[PDB]
Amino acid sequence: VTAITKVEREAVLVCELPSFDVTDVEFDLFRARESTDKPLDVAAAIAYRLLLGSGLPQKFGCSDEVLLNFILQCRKKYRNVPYHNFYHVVDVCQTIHTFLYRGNVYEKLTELECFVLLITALVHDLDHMGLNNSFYLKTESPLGILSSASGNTSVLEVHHCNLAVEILSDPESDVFDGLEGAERTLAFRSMIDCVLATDMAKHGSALEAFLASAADQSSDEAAFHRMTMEIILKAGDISNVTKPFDISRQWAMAVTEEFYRQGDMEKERGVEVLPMFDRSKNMELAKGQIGFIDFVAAPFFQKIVDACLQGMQWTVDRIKSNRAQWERVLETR
Ligand SMILES: COc1ccc(C2=NN(C3CCCCCC3)C(=O)C2(C)C)cc1OCCCCOc1ccc(-c2nnn[nH]2)cc1
Ligand SMILES: [Mg+2]
Ligand SMILES: [Zn+2]
Repeated sequence: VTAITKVEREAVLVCELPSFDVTDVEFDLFRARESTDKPLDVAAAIAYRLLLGSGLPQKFGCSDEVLLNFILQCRKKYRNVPYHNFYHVVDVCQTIHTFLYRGNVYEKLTELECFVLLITALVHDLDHMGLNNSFYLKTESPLGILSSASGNTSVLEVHHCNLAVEILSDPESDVFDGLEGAERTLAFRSMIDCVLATDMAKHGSALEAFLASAADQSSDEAAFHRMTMEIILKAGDISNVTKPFDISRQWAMAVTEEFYRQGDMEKERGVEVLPMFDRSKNMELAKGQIGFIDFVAAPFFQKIVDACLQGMQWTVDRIKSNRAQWERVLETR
């Protein structure tokens, strides 16, 4: 429940981000982290600039100070893990900004829905420990038992939602405190629906529902809006392969190390270790990126672009050039 101090706020406000354009599709968060000995302050400043530059917080009665308090309460609940840390959720926030404003998806949503999506990026992985839903269920960890007894197998996504509600229950960090009645309800419900939809076990069914709503000129409007928000948070979450090859590769190194640490702990517990979680298989980075592109990311981006989101064509183009580059790594090995 512990309030953000003036000194914590000042450490973010001093960062000027010289030579960076946080609105650009080629923005490099790894270069921003290396540019300073306070990468946590720079990351918080990127999020702050993105939210104020949208012009949205101003319109919904969220002060500069409440916005920065929210950003810093989110930052305190991320852990020192290789991939699911504060840098991932700031990356997802920046990426969604590009999808809304460079890919023109803002045209499909209200200003409130655009504001909720940028805020939801920063809560969507709160208190991730670098272990996936499967780890908690296979090991019968206490959180796994609660999820099973409770009837919801989205172990981590329900936990993230719980900590988001906690942050927003204090007016000093409630970016939605300017709303009342149906607008306040829509902000909380849409945020929660979006976080729950990031569970990759629901990937196929969430994509098929969005594609069927987009094809139907008589789809319920409220339902189309909600599904568009869910698909944009999902797109940000699997956007690593849509970036400049070097940025893409650094993300792939970070996620591989997190997977390998999970596999190490599964060996110690004596439970099943999948091949891509096992250090001993020594599986090549190139073959793993090509597989992720072919079976997950290329069909996802191509289908949503063709169905509805024409302005995001650059994502399909960049996945194509990244696949070709991984093929040159194999051809020359
Ligand atoms: C920068 O890179 C990556 C970024 C994110 C991921 C993820 N991955 N996951 C998945 C975990 C388990 C796999 C299932 C999906 C979800 C996440 O939750 C997340 C964390 C989204 C992964 C990144 O690197 C990828 C490494 C090899 C993956 O390789 C493959 C191959 C083949 C098929 C495949 N074949 N047939 N059907 N699927 C899938 C994946
Ligand atoms: Mg997640
Ligand atoms: Zn995520």
